[PDB]
Amino acid sequence: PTTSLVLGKNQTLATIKAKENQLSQILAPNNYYPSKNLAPIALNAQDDFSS
Amino acid sequence: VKKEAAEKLLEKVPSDVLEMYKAIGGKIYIVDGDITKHISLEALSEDKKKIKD
Repeated sequence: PTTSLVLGKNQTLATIKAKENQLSQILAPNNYYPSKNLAPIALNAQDDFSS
Repeated sequence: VKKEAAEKLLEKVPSDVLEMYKAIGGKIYIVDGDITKHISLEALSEDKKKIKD
């Protein structure tokens, strides 16, 4: 996914494309990535090598 | 006779001026790691190169 962090009304902080740490191989319908018992994933990077 | 009294001539101490210069402060600058990215294929290649008749 390509997502966007936004403050306020429309003050966009950042626009981030999901990196290889954030890849989901399968997303079958009526499902979550990751599964609901597990904890959600962490997005904290800007670069393609996420440095 | 009349006593000297002695109130002294010396005032304070150098130690405050000594402490002023004694200032060390912050030194040195950031170097080495910086950021570091890098990506290209100048290291090794891959292309069909066989021999025949």
